[PDB]
Amino acid sequence: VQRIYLDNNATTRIDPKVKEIMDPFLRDHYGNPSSLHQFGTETHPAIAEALDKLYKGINARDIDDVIITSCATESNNWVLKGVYFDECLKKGKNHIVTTVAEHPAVRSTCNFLESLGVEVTYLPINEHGSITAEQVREAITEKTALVSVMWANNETGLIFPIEEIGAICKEKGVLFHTDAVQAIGKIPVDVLKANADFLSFSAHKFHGPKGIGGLYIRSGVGLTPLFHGGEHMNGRRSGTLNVPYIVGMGEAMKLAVEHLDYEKEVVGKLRDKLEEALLKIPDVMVVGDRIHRVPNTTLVSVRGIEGEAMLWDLNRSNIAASTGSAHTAIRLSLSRFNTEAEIDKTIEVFSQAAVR
Amino acid sequence: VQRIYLDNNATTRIDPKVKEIMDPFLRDHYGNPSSLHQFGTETHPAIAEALDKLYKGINARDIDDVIITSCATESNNWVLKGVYFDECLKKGKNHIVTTVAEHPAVRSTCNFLESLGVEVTYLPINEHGSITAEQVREAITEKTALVSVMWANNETGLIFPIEEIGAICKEKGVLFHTDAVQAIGKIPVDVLKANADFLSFSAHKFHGPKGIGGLYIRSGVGLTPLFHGGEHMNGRRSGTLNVPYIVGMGEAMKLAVEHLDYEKEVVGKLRDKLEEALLKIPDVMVVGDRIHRVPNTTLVSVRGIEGEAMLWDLNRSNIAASTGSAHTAIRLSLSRFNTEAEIDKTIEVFSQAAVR
Ligand SMILES: Cc1ncc(COP(=O)(O)O)c(/C=N/[C@H](C(=O)O)C(C)(C)S)c1O
Ligand SMILES: Cc1ncc(COP(=O)(O)O)c(/C=N/[C@H](C(=O)O)C(C)(C)S)c1O
Ligand SMILES: [Cl-]
Ligand SMILES: [Cl-]
Repeated sequence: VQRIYLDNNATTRIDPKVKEIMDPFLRDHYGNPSSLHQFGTETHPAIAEALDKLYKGINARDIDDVIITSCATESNNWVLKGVYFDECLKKGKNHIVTTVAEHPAVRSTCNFLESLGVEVTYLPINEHGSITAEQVREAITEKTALVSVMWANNETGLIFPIEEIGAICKEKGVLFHTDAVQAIGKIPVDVLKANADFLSFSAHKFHGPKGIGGLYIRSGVGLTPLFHGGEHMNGRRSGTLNVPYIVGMGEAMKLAVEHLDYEKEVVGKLRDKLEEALLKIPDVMVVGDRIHRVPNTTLVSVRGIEGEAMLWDLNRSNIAASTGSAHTAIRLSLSRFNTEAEIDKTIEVFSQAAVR
Repeated sequence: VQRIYLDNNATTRIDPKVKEIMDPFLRDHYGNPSSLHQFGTETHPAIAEALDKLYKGINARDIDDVIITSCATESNNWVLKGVYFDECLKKGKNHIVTTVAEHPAVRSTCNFLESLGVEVTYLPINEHGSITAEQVREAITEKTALVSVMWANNETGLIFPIEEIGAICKEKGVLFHTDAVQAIGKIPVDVLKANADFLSFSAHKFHGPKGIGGLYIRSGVGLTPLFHGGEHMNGRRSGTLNVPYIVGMGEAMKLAVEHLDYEKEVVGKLRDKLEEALLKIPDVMVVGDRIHRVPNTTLVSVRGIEGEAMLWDLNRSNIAASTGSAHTAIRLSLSRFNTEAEIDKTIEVFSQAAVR
């Protein structure tokens, strides 16, 4: 069998250099970074270079934290539950603004915050398929604790106006969090440009293992731990370090940014080649704006064919894709690993499956 | 160089069968278990057998959860913060009882719960080096939400009276949590015998990777998520599955129990061989009871030599050990991998370092 992988917004294959760089921490360099003996101290240099690559990747500065969590889900839960006690209960600012595009755990966590009496404004998504920065302006009551807006949407591919929201946030003096999880590797990420207080990512969406992610925290800005115990990550997230994954995510991050041009030049081009052809066949439209999108994603609907049905069929010809809602549409999410071969084939296999 | 590893209460070497069983999930079986296509569905059987081994290892029953977390630290934070909203705020039972032996994150989390007005009784540790079940009895105000007692202590090796506390808890109708993290692999664990509502473990203390652990939850008993998003682990802990680690921890668990006799027969014997000799040289006593201890741990003090100083020196001769308080003492924590060779050598190297 020869399968075609087109589900990268949902997870990605660990890069071989990533797989390789981790291996020695699964073999012989197994000690606890916290221990003082040689087995501990050995791990130090490689953790440090890993972390370096992480800050380097998002343009964090030496005085900021990028804390290693066990996934973006953890990161996001930690921001929202954190600013709840720090700013909603204690500073009394009982409002958080966010969007409806936000992945479940963000929405879901907010939901639970309402259950404890938080006022949460869930910004509606427009016909262009986006949010506009001006919308965010409109919703910041000065008793607002936090704005949270995803950097790009995992369905549409659609990049939101993050740098602008950073401004609005700076100006209005409110805390800014962006879930960047579908931006890393797809387009450049600059926390500095973003006036982000808080930024989230998950390793597995840029060719690292599943089971690790990060939260960037701006220097000075504070966030009551979601994992108390305070023994690791300057006390901000206790619990023993996942050395292998950290070292991996480091490399993953590094490589992800190095391929940033290739993502735009080649992967985006492969996305347009796929999207062109598909769009040509009868009553098949792309959901949302086609202009401000991460390079690798396209979300198509075929009038009359349920998306769940299209996916089932595609699976049978060994092509892996997912569903985004619009009823439901097909989510085709490329990586640096797809070639034109696989694209051509996909267009063939799509079309034939369509008419049936 | 030929190094001797004696720090297993602080982390352990990933077993080669563990390392091996994971490898294909880092190579080619990389899909998201949640996806519906083949890349997702492939992972299913191996996750299932992994989970099987986990329940099998702690004697959980089909109707209980064993939820995959990203470490015991996560597990413990989740129990304590969970029962806080479920039983302290909502059912109004504003008391949690626990011990002073409990690892940091447990104590530390409780600490934060006091900051929100929880009444927490931190049971003192006796001269025998333990807790007595009767102590727990004494402290259960009927407005008590939870008792939390570690199964064995990570310093002394000392097993606490867990089955008895299970009784006391059942009788008094209060919620029971045991942090078992230093029991798995060292002695048999039975959640059933323990009338445990909640049980914690971390993979890396029994030859799995760091970065994964579990929380056992009894059927019916509920626990507001610490990771909202509700997409995974019957909604109880959202966030994408760390397939490799799960599959690994599975094997790790399996093997850990299979070696349970060998732990008692051989590793305990190696511990006594080491402990005997060390104890013989001038003014060196073992901290706490020597009788109800996990087989692999010994915690010695040498009057007049600081422990931190002994460790430094030992490190130089490529022997890795840690410190437990008593001022401070030496924590020597064996695994199934140590041989008599390494033990004899340790006694030599210890003694010589002592006189200096
Ligand atoms: C923007 C964004 N943020 C966080 C996540 C979750 O990553 P993780 O589950 O590994 O912590 C995701 C994962 N998204 C999956 C998807 O694209 O299908 C999910 C929405 C099912 S979690 C995401 O898209
Ligand atoms: C009983 C017990 N429970 C949980 C932990 C923490 O495991 P983890 O950091 O991997 O989540 C530990 C880890 N103990 C380390 C030790 O033995 O030195 C620690 C106390 C530094 S965290 C533990 O002993
Ligand atoms: Cl919290
Ligand atoms: Cl919570």
